[PDB]
Formats: sequence, C-alpha cells, structure tokens
Amino acid sequence: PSVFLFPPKPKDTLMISRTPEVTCVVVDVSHEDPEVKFNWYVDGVEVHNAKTKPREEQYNSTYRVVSVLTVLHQDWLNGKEYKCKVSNKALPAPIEKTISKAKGQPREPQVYTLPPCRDELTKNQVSLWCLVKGFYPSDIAVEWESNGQPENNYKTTPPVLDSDGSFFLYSALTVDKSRWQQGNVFSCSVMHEALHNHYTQKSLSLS
Amino acid sequence: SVFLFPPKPKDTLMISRTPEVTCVVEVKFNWYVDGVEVHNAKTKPREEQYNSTYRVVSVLTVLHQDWLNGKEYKCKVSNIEKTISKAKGQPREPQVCTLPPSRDELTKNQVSLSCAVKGFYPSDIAVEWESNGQPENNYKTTPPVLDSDGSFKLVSKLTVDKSRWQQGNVFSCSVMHEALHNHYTQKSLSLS
Ligand SMILES: *[C@@H]1O[C@H](CO[C@@H]2O[C@@H](C)[C@@H](O)[C@@H](O)[C@@H]2O)[C@@H](O[C@@H]2O[C@H](CO)[C@@H](O[C@@H]3O[C@H](CO[C@H]4O[C@H](CO)[C@@H](O)[C@H](O)[C@@H]4O[C@@H]4O[C@H](CO)[C@@H](O[C@@H]5O[C@H](CO)[C@H](O)[C@H](O)[C@H]5O)[C@H](O)[C@H]4NC(C)=O)[C@@H](O)[C@H](O[C@H]4O[C@H](CO)[C@@H](O)[C@H](O)[C@@H]4O[C@@H]4O[C@H](CO)[C@@H](O)[C@H](O)[C@H]4NC(C)=O)[C@@H]3O)[C@H](O)[C@H]2NC(C)=O)[C@H](O)[C@H]1NC(C)=O
Ligand SMILES: *[C@@H]1O[C@H](CO)[C@@H](O[C@@H]2O[C@H](CO)[C@@H](O[C@@H]3O[C@H](CO[C@H]4O[C@H](CO)[C@@H](O)[C@H](O)[C@@H]4O[C@@H]4O[C@H](CO)[C@@H](O[C@@H]5O[C@H](CO)[C@H](O)[C@H](O)[C@H]5O)[C@H](O)[C@H]4NC(C)=O)[C@@H](O)[C@H](O[C@H]4O[C@H](CO)[C@@H](O)[C@H](O)[C@@H]4O)[C@@H]3O)[C@H](O)[C@H]2NC(C)=O)[C@H](O)[C@H]1NC(C)=O
Repeated sequence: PSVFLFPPKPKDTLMISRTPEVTCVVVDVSHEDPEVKFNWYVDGVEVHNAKTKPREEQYNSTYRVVSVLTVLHQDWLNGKEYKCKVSNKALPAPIEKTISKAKGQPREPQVYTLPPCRDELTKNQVSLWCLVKGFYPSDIAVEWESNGQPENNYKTTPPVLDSDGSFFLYSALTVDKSRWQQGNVFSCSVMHEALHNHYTQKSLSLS
Repeated sequence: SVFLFPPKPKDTLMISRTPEVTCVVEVKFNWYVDGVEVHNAKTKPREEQYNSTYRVVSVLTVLHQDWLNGKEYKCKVSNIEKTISKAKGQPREPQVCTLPPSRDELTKNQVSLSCAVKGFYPSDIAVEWESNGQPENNYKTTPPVLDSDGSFKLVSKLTVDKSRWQQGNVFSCSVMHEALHNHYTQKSLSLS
C-alpha cells in the first residue's frame, strides 16, 4: 500500500475564482484489507472538510482510493503544510505524507519577449520566444494569445534552476510566417505569485 | 534495485573521450552487447551508504560507433536484468539559432544571450558557450523538450555583463550532436 500526495495546480492557487485542492492518492490497497482512512492536517492541526471518493478497483485487483482537500488560496501561498495520514490494517504504522509550497522568498518573474532570428525565416514556420527568468518558487503558468484569443501551438520548457537560486524557462510559440509579417501582435501571459495581480503580459511584433 | 544509465552525449561524439554505461545497484555483473557477451567490464568497489546498505556499480566502456549504431547493452545483476540503447530513429540535424537580448532586458546590468536549438533527434546533445575561444561559466541549458513533429528542442542561456555585450565581444554557442557534420556546429553573436 503506497500513498502519493499531489499539489494544487499553479493557476488554481493564483486566482480566487478557481478551486485549489491537495489530492491524496492511495494505491495497491489489497482485497483482504480494503478499508482506508484519511486524516488531514494543515500545519499539524487536523481538518475535517476533505472529501474521500469511493474506492475504484483497478485492472490489477488492487484498489485506488482518493481524498481531496480544498485549500484556501492564501493558506497555500503562505506556505502551510498539508499532511495526509493514511491508515490501513495491512500497514504496521499509518503512512504520513506532507506537501507544501517550496520554502524561500518569492521573486518576481522577468518576462522578455524575443523575435525569431535572422536565419529561421527561410522556413514556413516561425518561433517567437518568451523568456521568463529570476522567479521563485518554480510554480508558474505561461500562455500565449493574439487578437484576444488563445494560441495552441506553443511549447514551454520546464523551470530550470539558475545559478542565483531563482528559476527560468522559455515558451516558444510557432506560427505561420505570413501571420508574423502581416504584423499581428502576439502576447505572452505569465501567472506567478510574485507578480501584481499574479499576472503580467508582454507583447511582440515586427517593426 | 538496478538502474542502468547511458553514456554522456559528448563522450560518444568525440573519438578522444571514453563513453561508459553505468549499472548502479556479494554481487556479480555480466554484460552483453546484442546478446553477445563481453568481458571488458570493471566493477569498481564499493560504497556503503547512509542507510546501512550496498551501492555496487559496474562500468562498461563502449565503442562509439557501437552505441551510435544503436546496439543494446545488457546489465545482468546476479543476487535481474536491465537494458538500454540509443534512441532508435533517424538522427535529425539540430537547427541552431542565436537570439540577442530583449529591449526591456537592457535596463538591468546583466544580459541573457539565448541559443535556441530545435529540431534534433535523438535528444542526446551537448551545448556550450565561449568567447575569444575560452569557456563560459555562467550559462544554463534547458532539458530537451519533445515537439509536435517528434524532434526535440531546448534553449541555452548565457548571462554576462552588459559591459561585455555593449563592448562588442563575440559569443558563440557550440552544439555537439551526431547528426551534425563532424558532430559539431557553432553559431556566433554580437551587437551592431
Ligand atoms: C495497479 O494499478 C494502479 C493504477 O494503475 C492503473 O491500473 C493499472 C492496472 C494500469 O492499467 C495502469 O496503467 C493504470 O493507470 C497502479 O497505481 C500506480 O502506482 C504507481 C506507483 O507504482 C504510481 O506512480 C506514481 O505516479 C506519480 C504521478 O502520478 C500522476 O501521473 C500519472 C501519469 O503519469 C497518472 O496516471 C496518475 O494518476 C497521476 O496523475 C496525477 O494525479 C493527480 C491526482 O488526481 C492530479 O492532481 C490533481 O489534479 C486535479 C485535476 O485533475 C487538480 O488540479 C488538483 O489540484 C490536483 O491535486 C494530477 O494532475 C495528475 N497528473 C497528471 C500528469 O496526470 C509520480 O509522481 C510518482 O513518482 C514519485 O514516486 C516514485 C516512487 O513510486 C519515484 O520513483 C518518483 O521519482 C517520484 O518520487 C517523487 O519525486 C518527486 C520529484 O519528481 C518529489 O517531489 C517527491 O518528493 C517524490 N516522492 C516520493 C514519494 O518518492 C509515482 O511514479 C501511479 O500514480 C499509480 N497509478 C494511478 C492511476 O494512480 C499500481 O501500481 C498497480 N499495481 C501493480 C502491482 O502494478
Ligand atoms: C538507501 O538510500 C539510497 C541512497 O539515497 C537509496 O538509493 C536510491 O534508490 C532509488 C530507488 O528507490 C533511486 O531512485 C531512482 O533513480 C534513478 C536515477 O537517479 C539519478 O538521479 C540522482 C540525482 O537525482 C542520482 O543520485 C543518481 O545517481 C542517478 O543519477 C545518475 O547516476 C549515474 C551514476 O552516478 C550517472 O551516470 C553516469 O555518470 C558517469 C559520471 O557522472 C559517466 O558520465 C557515465 O558515462 C554515466 O553513465 C548519471 O549522470 C546521473 N544523473 C544525474 C542527473 O545525477 C531513476 O532513473 C529511477 O526512476 C525510476 O522510475 C521511473 C518513473 O518514476 C522509471 O521510468 C524508471 O525506469 C525507473 O524505474 C529512480 O527515481 C536513487 O537514485 C538511489 N539513490 C542513489 C544515490 O543512487 C535507497 O533508498 C536505499 N538503498 C537501498 C539499497 O534500498
């Protein structure tokens, strides 16, 4: 019997409209000891509002049991610790698992847009670049758009630890050449806790 | 628990360096190559750990063309078997694109020279920076990320003083990869 504790998504913690949840997942729950019990704590204080989905037996004849705790957005952003305690008569001692936001002072992202270079314009497609650096923690969200509408053909690298302890990434949005020299303006939305309104936006166009 | 690790990319692309597959775990290893067994391995002893258990590693040297032709390397651990190989598929040439800093980036005193390397396959690749033929220290590369078409891309970011960029030093992004001619290519960049 194994337990896995998953954090909220970054977008969910950064917008009061959305619902951030911590998710405790238990797998390899045998048939001879099926019942599972979750105890939740935030900063060592037990909470009772979690919601434990009914068990679902997998195609390997073991059960998957999930427990979802909704967190207050500013609790997570203030680094409370969420502890999932899982109890099962199969186990000798119950399994504890703790998750939190990374410790460390938040640092504002620097969002630099970058046009293609001289030598990619031979091809039909064109990559426009969005450099985001110097942020902490690595929880962040990056989206692209133009004309007030989302772009789908973008890929974003994982956050990468920099020399100075912050993080950086790049987002590359690839569009048609004819879209870019028409002179459509493309924009790089970035969501991170250390930005004002948790949001910023940098636009890009030929000139 | 056995874990079998590939060679480092630049080890396989330079004839002068020695590429090694590493098998991390009394223990005995045998090794094969295409099922064909091989006795050139060197188990290196030994490492007791921080939780009162073993950490026995064997290391097998590999011929560069062998691994680059994609041959499989078996690590038998006697007390389990694991295998690895080069990524199968057609090596696609990296496209190497140097990008200078942004307009708003020059408010601050350091500057980010970017180097987009996209379109390469397999993901095994090495990226370095230099100026006046001397190594850079302050750069970081992102892991290769899979794209729509099945190639990979990454970016490598070197930071230096606005002093040196505004002064006009030429910086170059070196890329090593099997699909490139002589396993190497180099794109330079400077202001003007
Ligand atoms: C029997 O079957 C079960 C079930 O499998 C199913 O049935 C079988 C029959 C097959 O058909 C199979 O294909 C089916 O899927 C088996 O159960 C599996 O057990 C393995 C372990 O053996 C589990 O593996 C872990 O996976 C983690 C990632 O899990 C996610 O990703 C996969 C896809 O890759 C999904 O399938 C999972 O469901 C998980 O998906 C995530 O789930 C979250 C919970 O809902 C989502 O978050 C919520 O999302 C909602 C909205 O959706 C909201 O946003 C909420 O706010 C949010 O909470 C999340 O979005 C979703 N993500 C994705 C991408 O989909 C790994 O993380 C984990 O790795 C850790 O532990 C390993 C040790 O086991 C270790 O090697 C790793 O290195 C890593 O260790 C961690 O490392 C990190 C750093 O990277 C550190 O930070 C940590 O500290 C460190 N922790 C630890 C403890 O070490 C595991 O590899 C697998 O999840 C599980 N499957 C399922 C479906 O649950 C069972 O094994 C079978 N039995 C046998 C005997 O085979
Ligand atoms: C007691 O405590 C010990 C020590 O803490 C524990 O041992 C641990 O066991 C874990 C398994 O339970 C294991 O986790 C797996 O890790 C592997 C790979 O891990 C890499 O990352 C670590 C850093 O994050 C390193 O510490 C590891 O050593 C390993 O790093 C790689 O190591 C190679 C050898 O050092 C090296 O390759 C060679 O390098 C040389 C010189 O550097 C040459 O160039 C040569 O050419 C190379 O070949 C790599 O460069 C190096 N890389 C880096 C970045 O450091 C991981 O693959 C595995 O993932 C599993 O799960 C995924 C899905 O989750 C699945 O797809 C995989 O198939 C796989 O099954 C696990 O996460 C720990 O690594 C290990 N710790 C150490 C230090 O070895 C145990 O808990 C206890 N002991 C016992 C016996 O129980």
